[PDB]
Amino acid sequence: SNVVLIGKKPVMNYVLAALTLLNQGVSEIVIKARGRAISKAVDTVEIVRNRFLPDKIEIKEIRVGSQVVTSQDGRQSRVSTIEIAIRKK
Amino acid sequence: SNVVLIGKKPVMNYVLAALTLLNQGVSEIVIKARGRAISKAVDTVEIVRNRFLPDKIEIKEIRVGSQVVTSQDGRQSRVSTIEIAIRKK
Repeated sequence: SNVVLIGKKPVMNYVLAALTLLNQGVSEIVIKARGRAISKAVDTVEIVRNRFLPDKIEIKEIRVGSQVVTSQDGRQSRVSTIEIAIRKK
Repeated sequence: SNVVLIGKKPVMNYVLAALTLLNQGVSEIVIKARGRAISKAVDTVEIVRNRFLPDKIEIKEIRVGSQVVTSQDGRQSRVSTIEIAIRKK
């Protein structure tokens, strides 16, 4: 996989899921999120690179975008998305 | 000024400020946010380019980081940071 999808749980869950992949071979992982979760996704990246693997992880690419969404009543809208690819320095 | 700082006000506020600079002449503007605002920052950029300024705006750069916050009781904590640079293509 190599992808950590940010959801509703507390940050820790995701930084751990992230560290697990890294500290398990995979040298590049991607943190993905949408809507308000975008902040946690960034938090996750920072916590990982700063509090657990200082100077051992770099950000390869960040990508933001928009995803179309359809509600129960059929109306459309968009939610922002983010994709942060990080790897072992 | 060229910088649009995301605060607690509704998105449209910042989108308007951003579109102003762009329509007002400025070639490249920078949207900044910290913590929970990060989402809104990405939202502001997406709403500004897609929708409003069709195929004319490009994301030149996205920077992510952390900043310390001593605040009260000097316990100190860290907050996530995001910076998005966009310009007319």
